[PDB]
Amino acid sequence: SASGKWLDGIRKWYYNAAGFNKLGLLRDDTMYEDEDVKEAIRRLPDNLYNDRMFRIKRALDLNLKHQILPKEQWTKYEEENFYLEPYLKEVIRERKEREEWAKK
Amino acid sequence: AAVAFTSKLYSLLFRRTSTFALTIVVGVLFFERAFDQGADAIYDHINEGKLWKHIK
Amino acid sequence: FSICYADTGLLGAHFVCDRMKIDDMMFVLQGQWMRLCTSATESEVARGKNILRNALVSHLDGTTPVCED
Amino acid sequence: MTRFLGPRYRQLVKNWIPTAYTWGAVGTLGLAWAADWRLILDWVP
Amino acid sequence: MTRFLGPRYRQLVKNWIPTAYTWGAVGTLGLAWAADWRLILDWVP
Amino acid sequence: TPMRKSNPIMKMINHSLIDLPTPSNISMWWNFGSLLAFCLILQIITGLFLAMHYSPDTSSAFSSIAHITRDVNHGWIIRYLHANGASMFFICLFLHVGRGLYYGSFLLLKTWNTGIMLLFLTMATAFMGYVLPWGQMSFWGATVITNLLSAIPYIGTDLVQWIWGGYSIGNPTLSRFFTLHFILPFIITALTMVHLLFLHETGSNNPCGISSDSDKIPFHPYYTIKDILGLVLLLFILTTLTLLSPNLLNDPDNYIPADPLNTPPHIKPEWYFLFAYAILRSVPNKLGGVLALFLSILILSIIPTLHNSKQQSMMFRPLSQFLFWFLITTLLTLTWIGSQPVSQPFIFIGQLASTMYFTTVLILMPLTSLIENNLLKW
Ligand SMILES: CCCCCCCCCCCCCCCCCC(=O)OC[C@H](COP(=O)([O-])OCC(O)COP(=O)([O-])OC[C@@H](COC(=O)CCCCCCCCCCCCCCCCC)OC(=O)CCCCCCCCCCCCCCCCC)OC(=O)CCCCCCCCCCCCCCCCC
Ligand SMILES: CCCCCCCCCCCCCCCCCC(=O)OC[C@H](COP(=O)([O-])OCC[N+](C)(C)C)OC(=O)CCCCCCCCCCCCCCCCC
Ligand SMILES: CCCCCCCCCCCCCCCCCC(=O)OC[C@H](COP(=O)([O-])OCC[N+](C)(C)C)OC(=O)CCCCCCCCCCCCCCCCC
Ligand SMILES: CCCCCCCC/C=C/CCCCCCCC(=O)OC[C@H](COP(=O)(O)OCCN)OC(=O)CCCCCCC/C=C/CCCCCCCC
Ligand SMILES: CCCCCCCC/C=C/CCCCCCCC(=O)OC[C@H](COP(=O)(O)OCCN)OC(=O)CCCCCCC/C=C/CCCCCCCC
Ligand code: HEM
Ligand code: HEM
Ligand SMILES: O=C1C(=C2CCC(c3ccc(Cl)cc3)CC2)C(O)=C(O)c2ccccc21
Ligand SMILES: O=C1C(O)=C([C@H]2CC[C@H](c3ccc(Cl)cc3)CC2)C(=O)c2ccccc21
Repeated sequence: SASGKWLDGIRKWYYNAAGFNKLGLLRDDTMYEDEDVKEAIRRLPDNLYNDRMFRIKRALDLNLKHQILPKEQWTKYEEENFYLEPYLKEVIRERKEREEWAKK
Repeated sequence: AAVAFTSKLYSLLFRRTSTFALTIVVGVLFFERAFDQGADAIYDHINEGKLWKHIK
Repeated sequence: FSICYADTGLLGAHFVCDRMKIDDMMFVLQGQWMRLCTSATESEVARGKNILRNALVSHLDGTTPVCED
Repeated sequence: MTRFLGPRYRQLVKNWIPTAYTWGAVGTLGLAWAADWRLILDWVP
Repeated sequence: MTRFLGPRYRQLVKNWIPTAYTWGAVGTLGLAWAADWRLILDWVP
Repeated sequence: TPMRKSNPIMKMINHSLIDLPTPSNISMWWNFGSLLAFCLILQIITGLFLAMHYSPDTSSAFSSIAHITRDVNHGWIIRYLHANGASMFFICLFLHVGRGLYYGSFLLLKTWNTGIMLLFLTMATAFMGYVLPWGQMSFWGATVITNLLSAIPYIGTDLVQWIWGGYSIGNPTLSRFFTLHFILPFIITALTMVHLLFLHETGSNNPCGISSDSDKIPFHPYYTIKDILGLVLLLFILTTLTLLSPNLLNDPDNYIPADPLNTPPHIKPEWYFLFAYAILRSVPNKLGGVLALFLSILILSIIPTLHNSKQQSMMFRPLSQFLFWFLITTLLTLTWIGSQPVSQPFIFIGQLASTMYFTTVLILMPLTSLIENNLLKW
């Protein structure tokens, strides 16, 4: 039903309003590094880790220079990669399992 | 080649830190007096006729 | 090292360090430079001249280095 | 001490004499300028 | 939280109840003795 | 090793402000802590001088200040500097708090809690200085603030009479105000050192809310010169306030000495307090009013607990930003209401502003954070 197109519409609006794409950043780059997120980052393979580090340094440099990327290079909503989500879900499952053991 | 003003200024005065410091104290001695005199002149001039120094 | 060209050159130093000891080493090197610029003395200069003499005469041993020179 | 009697120390002191009297000039003029010390400042044109 | 609902936590709380009410007695009597609180101290023979 | 690292005192200085790793990208909002420290130092110096001419006695306090401002050489400007420095101190304090609310730096729990302690201490100090001239406003301010403890149900009135040292406000209370106002700033100093000790274990947050360990620069020379620039600007503003327009923030009713038999018709505290006053004015019940007064500040301690967002900073969170600025306008509204008589329009407006302040901190922000999370699909 149409409701899918409608919700995706508002979601795209919110994404462009947030503006981390103007700095060349992915969504999974912008998470705060709590305990689980750090453990998920530990699990990444080397290529993803290095790409993430450079992207973040580049955003920091731009922010230092009160500037943004050219529009041609902004991250687009329809071709983004949630590279960290899978690892995070596993980390959280493991912690939940341990908790559940601890109450018996 | 071109003995230029700021280069002479660097080589004579600013190259050595002690002499830089000496230059600074010497400049402040004279700046203070010149600056005071100018300010007092302007002030006195803005409100002639109303200060008791001259009414005296 | 000194590396000479026709109208210019490079005059400096090169080193290898453990990652936790780069700062100290830079400090030591630049301190020696400042020392020579401000405080040199005759006794060390004499030693350096003798080292330089020995190098010059040691290099020119055998035909190849001489031809090259 | 008795250690610091010798040629190198004489040479080393001679190396720093000029800087020493320049810092002396700096300190003297600064003191005078700071305390409006007329004994010295009355001779400045 | 929702984590601390379960058997072990019930057992663990039961383990510490007595010490808890003993420290409560200590604090109450001390407060009263320290502030000469007549409301409690008038009942002490 | 260099001497920079040869020795505990020197090595602590070095880890503090020479070789400390700072973020490259922090903005002007991070200059206000150093300005706070500067202000504390200024206040202590000018206070130690004033102290040597002031009289903590109700029969000469007023006239001792007259003596300071008329006969002591340049005493007038020392007075002016003290009074205006307090105002600058609170300006910087408010801006300093607001930064941390916006950029999510409350997640440094120890630093945040020590900050709340410092806020409380500074307010106490400022108020106990405000009553020393013993003018007509000073007297009634004292009276109200010392009657506040009557609201404690079982022991309150006795606490009031034990702080007064008598049946009423009087000579024995002024010396207490002066001793406490003398000692508090130094406790503030010590706690500031603890505050920074806690900070340097983690390092500074930054505008983007993401980890900056890939782009750290040393504190010296960059932030040394940056903070020096900030200080120069603060001094320009302070001088213009001291010499060009000294009466801008001044209150005429404190140039009339104290009269225990008459309260003036129109009452108004110092500006950095108006908002609390408004809050206190808004509850038709004594105990409830005082409780609200204190909760208005104590509520900062549970902001870390109500945090739902995946991201730390508001830089990338627009709905959040909208609410933030609405909160700031509520506080402006309370400040404006505090200035007005206790009459019906302002009564009603103040009550709405108060309910919206607590509402916003406790309910609206948490819920907007959840909506935001859902819009980004996590
Ligand atoms: C008789 C008394 C005389 C007094 C004389 C006083 C003279 C003072 C001179 C001061 C000179 C300062 C120079 C500083 C240089 C520093 C350089 C630097 O690095 O700066 C970085 C710093 C910014 O830092 P940053 O790293 O970018 O980080 C900041 C943000 O994070 C960045 O985030 P962002 O990028 O998202 O933000 C972008 C944008 C964000 O934009 C917005 O948010 C939107 C704004 C829209 C505004 C639209 C117009 C207004 C609203 C209209 C709306 C419509 C109304 C409709 C009504 C309808 C009604 C029916 O913000 C800006 O760009 C802001 C720039 C402007 C800053 C202005 C600062 C004002 C200072 C005032 C001082 C007052 C006290 C003086 C002493 C008084 C003593 C009595 O500042 C600048 O870059 C600007 C420098 C230049 C500032 C000049 C200020 C001059 C002020 C003169 C005041 C004179 C009048 C005084 C009156 C007093 C009354 C009592
Ligand atoms: C006890 C009371 C009386 C004391 C009187 C004091 C007399 C001496 C005053 C000397 C003033 C000038 C000293 C300059 C030294 C510069 C050294 C340096 O590193 O400079 C380069 C540095 C760095 O420069 P740079 O890094 O751009 O490059 C320098 C490189 N060279 C040297 C090769 C050019 O510059 C500075 O940042 C120096 C800032 C100095 C600020 C001094 C403020 C004035 C304080 C003293 C005056 C007020 C006294 C009030 C007394 C009141 C009494 C009643
Ligand atoms: C806010 C004002 C009012 C406050 C009132 C306070 C009320 C509570 C007072 C309690 C006093 C007794 C506490 C004993 C705790 C002993 C714990 C412990 O480790 O003991 C073993 C330790 C070590 O013993 P040990 O090592 O030899 O062996 C212990 C081993 N077990 C336990 C197995 C036997 O003994 C001590 O060294 C304890 C010293 C305690 C000193 C307390 C001094 C009195 C201070 C409070 C009274 C004064 C209040 C003034 C108020 C004025 C108001 C106007
Ligand atoms: C009589 C009128 C007043 C006269 C005043 C004259 C003095 C004027 C001001 C002079 C300021 C000082 C300039 C020279 C400082 C030299 C410091 C020095 O040599 O020490 C550097 C070296 C640096 O350490 P490292 O990093 O380990 O070095 C390794 C290098 N590879 O040593 C140090 O650590 C610093 C030591 C500092 C010593 C400072 C001594 C100051 C003496 C001041 C005397 C003032 C007298 C005033 C008299 C007033 C009338 C009674
Ligand atoms: C003598 C009388 C004094 C009266 C009181 C004075 C203090 C109160 C002053 C209130 C007005 C302050 C206005 C400050 C300028 C606002 C400029 C502005 O909107 O800029 C927005 C711009 C947007 O940038 P980013 O989101 O980071 O992204 C950009 C990079 N791509 O900057 C910001 O949003 C930064 C906001 C930082 C916090 C500002 C806080 C201002 C108010 C603080 C004090 C308020 C009272 C106390 C609040 C806390 C109470 C518990
Ligand atoms: C006398 C009062 C205070 C002084 C002197 C002081 C001093 C400082 C200084 C110098 C810094 C260094 C970083 C910066 O300038 O931003 C700092 C950081 C900080 N202050 Fe304080 N402060 C005071 C009050 C407060 C208050 C009232 C709060 C909060 C309610 C607070 C919370 C913080 C936090 C969270 C940081 C670190 C935040 C970050 O780095 O992102 N401080 N403070
Ligand atoms: C955070 C530090 C301080 C703050 C916020 C502060 C604040 C104030 C304020 C607001 C006043 C009243 C101003 C007026 O009536 O016009 C005052 C007065 C006074 N303060 Fe300070 N003060 C501080 C530090 C000190 C210190 C350390 C002393 C040490 C003795 C001191 C001594 C005095 C004296 C003697 C007065 C009365 C003189 C007068 O009213 O002009 N102050 N203070
Ligand atoms: O200004 C400081 C700062 C400090 C600098 C030195 C200041 C200071 C104040 C008074 C004296 Cl007598 C000496 C130094 C205190 C604040 C400090 O510790 C930080 O960690 C920091 C981080 C980011 C941006 C600015 C800062
Ligand atoms: O009626 C008041 C009044 O209510 C206060 C109030 C303002 C808020 C103060 C306050 C107390 C605690 C905190 Cl955390 C903040 C502010 C307490 C005194 C005054 O300051 C005042 C001054 C002069 C005359 C009358 C009055």
